Amino acid sequence: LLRIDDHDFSMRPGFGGPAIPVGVDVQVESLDSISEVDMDFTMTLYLRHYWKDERLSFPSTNNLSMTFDGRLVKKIWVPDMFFVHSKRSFIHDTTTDNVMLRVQPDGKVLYSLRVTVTAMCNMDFSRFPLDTQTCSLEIESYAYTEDDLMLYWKKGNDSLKTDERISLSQFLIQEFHTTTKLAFYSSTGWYNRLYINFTLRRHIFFFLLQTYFPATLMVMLSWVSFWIDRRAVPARVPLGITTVLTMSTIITGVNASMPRVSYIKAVDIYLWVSFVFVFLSVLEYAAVNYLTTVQERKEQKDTHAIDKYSRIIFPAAYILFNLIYWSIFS
Amino acid sequence: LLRIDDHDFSMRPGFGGPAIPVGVDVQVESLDSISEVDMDFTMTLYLRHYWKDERLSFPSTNNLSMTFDGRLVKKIWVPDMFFVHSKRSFIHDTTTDNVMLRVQPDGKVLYSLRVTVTAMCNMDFSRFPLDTQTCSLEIESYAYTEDDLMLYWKKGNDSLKTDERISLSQFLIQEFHTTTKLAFYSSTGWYNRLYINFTLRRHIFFFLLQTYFPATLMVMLSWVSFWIDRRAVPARVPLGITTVLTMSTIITGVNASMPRVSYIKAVDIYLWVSFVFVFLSVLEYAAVNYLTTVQERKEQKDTHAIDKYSRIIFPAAYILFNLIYWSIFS
Amino acid sequence: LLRIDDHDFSMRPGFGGPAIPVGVDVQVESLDSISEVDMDFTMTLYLRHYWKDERLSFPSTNNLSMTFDGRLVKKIWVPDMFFVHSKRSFIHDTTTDNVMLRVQPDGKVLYSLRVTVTAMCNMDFSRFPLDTQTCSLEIESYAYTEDDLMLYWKKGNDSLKTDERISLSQFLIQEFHTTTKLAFYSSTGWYNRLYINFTLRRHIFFFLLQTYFPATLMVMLSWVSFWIDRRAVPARVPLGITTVLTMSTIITGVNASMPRVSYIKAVDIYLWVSFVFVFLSVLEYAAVNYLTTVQERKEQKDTHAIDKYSRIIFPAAYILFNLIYWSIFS
Amino acid sequence: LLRIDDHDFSMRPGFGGPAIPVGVDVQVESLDSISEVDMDFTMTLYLRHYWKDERLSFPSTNNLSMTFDGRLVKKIWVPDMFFVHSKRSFIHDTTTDNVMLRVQPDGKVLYSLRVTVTAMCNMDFSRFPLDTQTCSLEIESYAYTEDDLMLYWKKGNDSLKTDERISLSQFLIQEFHTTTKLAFYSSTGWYNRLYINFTLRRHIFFFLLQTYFPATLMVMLSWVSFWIDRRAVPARVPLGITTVLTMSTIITGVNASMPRVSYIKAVDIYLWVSFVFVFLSVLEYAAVNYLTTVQERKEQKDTHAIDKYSRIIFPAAYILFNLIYWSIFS
Amino acid sequence: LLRIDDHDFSMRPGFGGPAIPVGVDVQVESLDSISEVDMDFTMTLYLRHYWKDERLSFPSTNNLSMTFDGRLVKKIWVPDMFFVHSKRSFIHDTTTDNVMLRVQPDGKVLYSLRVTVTAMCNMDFSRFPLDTQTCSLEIESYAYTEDDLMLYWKKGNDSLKTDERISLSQFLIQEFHTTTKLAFYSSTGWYNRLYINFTLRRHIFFFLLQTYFPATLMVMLSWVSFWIDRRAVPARVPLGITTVLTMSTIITGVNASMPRVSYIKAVDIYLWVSFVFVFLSVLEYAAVNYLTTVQERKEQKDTHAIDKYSRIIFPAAYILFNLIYWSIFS
Ligand SMILES: *[C@@H]1O[C@H](CO)[C@@H](O)[C@H](O)[C@H]1NC(C)=O
Ligand SMILES: *[C@@H]1O[C@H](CO)[C@@H](O)[C@H](O)[C@H]1NC(C)=O
Ligand SMILES: *[C@@H]1O[C@H](CO)[C@@H](O)[C@H](O)[C@H]1NC(C)=O
Ligand SMILES: *[C@@H]1O[C@H](CO)[C@@H](O)[C@H](O)[C@H]1NC(C)=O
Ligand SMILES: *[C@@H]1O[C@H](CO)[C@@H](O)[C@H](O)[C@H]1NC(C)=O
Ligand SMILES: CCCCCCCC
Ligand SMILES: CCCCCCCC
Ligand SMILES: CCCCCCCC
Ligand SMILES: CCCCCCCC
Ligand SMILES: CCCCCCCC
Ligand SMILES: NCc1cc(=O)[nH]o1
Ligand SMILES: NCc1cc(=O)[nH]o1
Ligand SMILES: NCc1cc(=O)[nH]o1
Ligand SMILES: NCc1cc(=O)[nH]o1
Ligand SMILES: NCc1cc(=O)[nH]o1
Ligand SMILES: CCCCCC
Ligand SMILES: CCCCCC
Ligand SMILES: CCCCCC
Ligand SMILES: CCCCCC
Ligand SMILES: CCCCCC
Repeated sequence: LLRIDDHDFSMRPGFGGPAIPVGVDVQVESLDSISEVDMDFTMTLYLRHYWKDERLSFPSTNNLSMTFDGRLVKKIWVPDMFFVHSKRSFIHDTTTDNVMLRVQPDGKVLYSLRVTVTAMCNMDFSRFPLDTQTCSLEIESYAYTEDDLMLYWKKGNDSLKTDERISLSQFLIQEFHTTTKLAFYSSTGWYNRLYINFTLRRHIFFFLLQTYFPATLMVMLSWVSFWIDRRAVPARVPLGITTVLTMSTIITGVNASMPRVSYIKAVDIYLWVSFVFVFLSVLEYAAVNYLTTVQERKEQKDTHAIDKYSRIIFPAAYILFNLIYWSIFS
Repeated sequence: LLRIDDHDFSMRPGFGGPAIPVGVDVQVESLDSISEVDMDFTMTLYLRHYWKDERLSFPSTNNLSMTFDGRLVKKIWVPDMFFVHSKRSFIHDTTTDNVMLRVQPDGKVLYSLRVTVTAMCNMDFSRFPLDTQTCSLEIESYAYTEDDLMLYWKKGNDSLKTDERISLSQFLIQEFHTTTKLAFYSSTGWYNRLYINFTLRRHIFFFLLQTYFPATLMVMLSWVSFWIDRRAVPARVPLGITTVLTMSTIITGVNASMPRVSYIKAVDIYLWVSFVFVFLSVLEYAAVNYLTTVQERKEQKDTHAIDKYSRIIFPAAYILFNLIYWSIFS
Repeated sequence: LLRIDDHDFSMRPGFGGPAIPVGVDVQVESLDSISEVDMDFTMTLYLRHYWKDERLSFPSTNNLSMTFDGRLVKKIWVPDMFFVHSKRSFIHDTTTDNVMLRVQPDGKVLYSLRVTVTAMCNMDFSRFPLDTQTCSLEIESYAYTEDDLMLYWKKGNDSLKTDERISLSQFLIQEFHTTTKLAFYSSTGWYNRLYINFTLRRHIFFFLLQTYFPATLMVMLSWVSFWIDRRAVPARVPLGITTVLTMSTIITGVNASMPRVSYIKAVDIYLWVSFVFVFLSVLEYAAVNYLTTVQERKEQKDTHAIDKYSRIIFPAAYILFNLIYWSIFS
Repeated sequence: LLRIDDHDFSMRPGFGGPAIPVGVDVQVESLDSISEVDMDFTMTLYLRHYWKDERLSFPSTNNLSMTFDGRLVKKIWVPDMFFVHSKRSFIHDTTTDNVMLRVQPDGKVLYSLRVTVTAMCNMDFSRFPLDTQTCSLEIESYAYTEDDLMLYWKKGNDSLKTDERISLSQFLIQEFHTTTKLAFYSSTGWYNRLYINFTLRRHIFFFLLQTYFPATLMVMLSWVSFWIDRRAVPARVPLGITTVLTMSTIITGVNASMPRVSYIKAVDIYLWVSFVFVFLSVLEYAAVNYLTTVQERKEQKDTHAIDKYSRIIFPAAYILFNLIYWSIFS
Repeated sequence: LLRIDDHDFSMRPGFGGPAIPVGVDVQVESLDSISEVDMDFTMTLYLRHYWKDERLSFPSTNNLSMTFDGRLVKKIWVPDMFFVHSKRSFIHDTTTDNVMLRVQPDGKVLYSLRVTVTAMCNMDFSRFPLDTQTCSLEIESYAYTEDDLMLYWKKGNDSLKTDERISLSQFLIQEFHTTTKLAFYSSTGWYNRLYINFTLRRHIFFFLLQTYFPATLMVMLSWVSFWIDRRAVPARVPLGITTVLTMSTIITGVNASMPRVSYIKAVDIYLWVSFVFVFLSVLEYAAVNYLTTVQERKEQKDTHAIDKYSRIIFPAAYILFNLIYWSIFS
């Protein structure tokens, strides 16, 4: 039917003349996974192209598009859009190459693909786990410049669609929108680009329950030593060192759960402040015991004031620190 | 034999006319693995197709189907069914492409494949480990719409078969059934879909033995401190902090075994309630010791009632909590 | 030399007539690895085929087989045997496709391959680590039924060979033998199958040394508390709780080493019985202390009998449990 | 247009004559990851080639370069540069082979590629985590020697470009520069090589906070035992052993975080010196207790001098060690 | 130039006659990694072949070898050497197939490849970590027997070269040499083989520092209990159980670092002997306390001799065990 053998398809339509417009339509299917260590995300989507080529015109009276088996792609001219800043990608081939080709009698062509793309996304972990991340996906032509191929969205803001089943266990996805920008390369010239933007928000309940509660509980447990009688040395001494050991074990367990190795985080600040409080509580009893021993030795030849002042100083200081910490990071 | 070279197979049979019916028969072989972190399952199955094409008719007197070496698939028209919402898939090729082709003299064609499909499945972990999960697999044509290709099960409910060796170590599989639905796409039209549904149930003995028994044992061990004489401070004090440390180690060990990071679970509720009970038991002795010291100091210038009331309050409260917890989640 | 271009190889020899016998010879090279979580094993083997085809006859006077470069496989008819219940497989291609083809002047053909096959194998872990496992590998034709292709071993029991270097670090391999069975499919008919069977036995020294010795040592250490004077409360109390903590740490460490998550095992029974013994030993001293305190309070207004009876009850009970456990599982 | 079918492209231009100059231009896109265990890095870059071939000349009046669909690469002569000391590499093929081809009327050809390369890099971990690492990437022709192909940078130092988004979470990248060297092979001759060099610096805050602070805190906690009265044996004895246990747990936790298994590191020196200090502190109290017991036994038939001297010796020794350690490694 | 189309290359040179000699030259580039669990190593090397074929002769006056683009390999006869006992292998294809072809006017042909080979190697872990391992790589023809193809090293011992950058972080590589052997197969005949041998030695400092030092330190710490006064029961009792717990934690940490699961090792012997010593030290104090209590009870109605004898017995026994252990394993 088509006069494929009568023309050479190694050259774009309108070779040597003005640029050929190409439209893009995208439908996002699902998001597979997000890796924070490698800073990338995986997305599966449908890609569509629109253009006109008079060399594919065939005589017909129905004036309706006809579907071909997709094996003609290797013989006709096809746009070569590629994903920028991508690490790995492939096209599904079960049970065959997922390629759709529709040609109208007047020469309008529709081309579709189903691809999986992995792209990088820089993340900021300063406000972890309260941080908010933004990522984007870029589409650009490889060989043809702006003077030979024009790339634009088919229907503007209506060219992007999202499946209702898109969801993530640890993140909340919202605010899908599209924008365009012009890029420049030193050795080749100017190219057009297409962007797909979205915003990710992290759930806070799990991190709070797993991290902040044990530290506060351990601090309150360490606060108990201020009320036991100072004469019970074999009871006062082991409590502080056991609290230190338990805090060390908690810190060791928390670190192995989530690897970041980037910079300081608010969770580390909280944990180290709690550790410093525990250390000061441990030193306080040693100071009290030394003073009591010196006083008894001097007397030889009532509750101590240090404990009474500590019982007021420590809780107020911890409350002030909590208020400052939850006001700085909101 | 077949007049392959005398016809063009780039167009479907009955091109430009009514839709061509296609039948589907599926036999499930085995299930490989199920991942809860990525929410997907792997399945190996046999796929079969039925259709009629007069272009493949050959003269014969036996009126019986004949088998070909499968190399004719690349030359004749073949349906292009694909699996929806799939992450990765492939066709086995050992020692060759597992493709079967049978053509009857009147033009009836049988086509078979052996594929492995990985598909996503959303899971709810609110009732873990008592939760029950349901998953499904979807089959749909890619290029041809409803007006060009009709997809239906060959024998209705009898078109699905399961191997007797299908089993899972951690899950129980039951209730295989099939259903059909019609789907719509904005930019292409309507398509038919086929569904394969099954239900998964989780075994409870392992989780119970590994999680609930140690917590109850630790709570009962912490309950021992209510009977030791209050004068044995170097014996009463270390017991509570050691119980707290042991509970913390148990919680740390349990968390690393199964990662979910989705939302609150009943196991977390049980563990944190046990931790709160241990913390209250620790604080009770400190309160008793402070009251006893104050009483002795006042007297200077019998079993305490707090222990007697605690010996009754704590076990009854824990029994009530256990009854409520096992009645809410059944 | 061969008249390949003068014949059509899309049809089997003797098309439309009786079945064509095919012989199979197998030589096992090595076993790569065995996974208990996924229940599969990896094997590398040589596969050979024997059949006769008069279309490949060439005139010769030496009456000896000649070797070809293997590129003729894509042009001539080749059997399409596939491995049943396999997960993944491939053919080595370094530095080229490992294919051997030998054709005798009278038309006898030899075909060889070198493949790696991963196949599933159900395992029973009830008697772990004393369990014994059996696995098998299946070979079957895909497209041709029994009425078109007959599959049998070339020399019966002598058709299987094993390399002398086959060994496993954790398993003992023995009793290689072959057997045949006939299989049926509802939608296609009957097919022949070939089986390769072997038996695996697990080494016991490592598991014994790593698991059973620490539990017995901890039980014997907990038994020490029965001889210390009851008046040393700050020495008797911490010992039991420290033993409980050590046993909990040991149980946590053992579980992370080997994941099964299938059902109860004998190791779990042993560990939980040891834990129950430790718990009872802990409760015994609390009961003794309460009774002694009550007796002293009554007296105010010699070794206790409980310890004397426990010193006899506990070791005898543990010995009886050990005898029962090692008699049930042999 | 091009007279591809009129010439044989199995031979290089100017076959049998002088060498054909080839220019190279490289633009680095991003760095994916760096592995210290396997000592390799991953890089994604654009590769460009420049050469002249009169066989591709076509008549034109615009005197401007024209772009082809890239399918002509398989038919024309193309340089075969390969990356030396590479482990794995591939060319992206989504949605098609990322190949650009531009031919001017006079025969000048531009060829571009987009590849991902993994290359080895030896690292020195003696000064970890203060170490500084240097890596390089090598490009060399495979088949053609120096007498047949000349390789050089197109514009010298200006032939290398770097993207502004290149960054690493754990490393700082700086000082990109290029250099050339001549290599020799015994069995083939001489070849030219191209180098891309960069320097990596490691961030120190995370390692300091995670490693050095706990050790100093534990040493200072162990220093507390010098001030408690010597008569409190049940308080002095457990403190040292608990400090030893906590230090052992810290060392165990630190080792599992970062695997090197190469040689001694400064962190190990610091940790073992701290452990030795803790061990000496433990032994000091035992010596003091033995001397006090002997003195009391002799007397039967004031603060001890050992503690007074230790209170001065230990902090000064630790400060001296810290100064020496931070002066040796700067 | 070459008369490729005038000859059939499906048959080896000298078909039906004497064997055709083939030379092999190998240059090792680097070793990637060594896995002890799977018992295999990865190697990257250059492979070269030498043979003569009069069918490739071309008229020339320079009498010098000419280089071709490597695309002629698919059309001419090429040897099919394969690696025996290999698990996986591939040929690098960036930016193209790394194949070199040189043909002299008289018909001498040079063929080169760049491959990565993974091969198994049985290891003995009885003397770990003092063990020494030896591995080898095997090269053999697949289809052609000895009567059709002769395989030998081109220059004997000088046919093997090693890069100066070959190194391993955990192993020392030395003594590269080559040898040949003749192999036999029951169903095909005799074949020649080529071997590449090397020896690996393990570094001892890391294992010593990480394993043997903590055990000796813990034993010496447990030895402290022999000097404290027997009347300090709340100080003597916790020390032994805490030492046992610390030793158990150390053993748990060491095991998770290196998995072998093969047989008993010397490190396990050392650790279990240390554990037995600690257990005996724990039991000694219990025996002493029981004897002292019985003596006091008898008296009612000086240092004990057991401690005095233990202070001599234990260190001498440990020194004797150390001498025996370091003399048996040298
Ligand atoms: C389309 O969306 C873009 C980005 O979301 C926005 O800037 C623009 O105003 C929108 N256009 C209309 C017509 O609403
Ligand atoms: C077939 O099965 C479906 C779903 O299981 C059910 O709704 C339907 O009633 C069944 N049909 C018959 C005829 O039993
Ligand atoms: C061959 O082996 C099978 C299975 O091992 C056995 O049943 C059969 O008796 C053997 N045949 C002979 C002839 O020994
Ligand atoms: C170019 O850079 C190299 C290496 O960085 C340097 O040696 C050389 O001097 C530079 N050349 C010029 C002209 O600056
Ligand atoms: C070559 O090396 C082999 C093995 O290393 C050795 O046996 C042989 O003697 C050597 N030959 C010569 C001539 O040195
Ligand atoms: C159940 C979550 C508790 C979080 C407490 C946070 C205290 C700062
Ligand atoms: C052997 C399983 C014991 C489960 C106990 C559960 C108590 C709530
Ligand atoms: C060295 C192995 C000891 C195993 C002891 C088993 C006791 C039941
Ligand atoms: C917050 C980092 C503290 C580092 C202390 C280092 C002491 C040598
Ligand atoms: C720094 C290594 C110490 C090794 C001590 C070994 C004692 C047997
Ligand atoms: N992104 C387009 C392009 C062309 C090129 O040579 N490098 O990048
Ligand atoms: N699922 C069918 C289809 C066609 C298309 O363009 N997108 O999806
Ligand atoms: N195992 C043979 C076969 C054929 C088929 O259609 N399904 O299985
Ligand atoms: N690196 C070039 C080359 C050629 C060869 O045979 N070995 O290396
Ligand atoms: N290693 C050569 C060979 C040939 C065969 O059939 N099996 O092995
Ligand atoms: C940079 C914050 C460090 C806090 C140490 C207590
Ligand atoms: C949301 C449940 C929290 C329980 C804390 C004790
Ligand atoms: C089913 C066995 C449980 C044992 C608990 C002590
Ligand atoms: C080689 C340094 C060892 C240090 C041991 C304290
Ligand atoms: C086989 C050696 C065992 C050692 C147990 C102490």
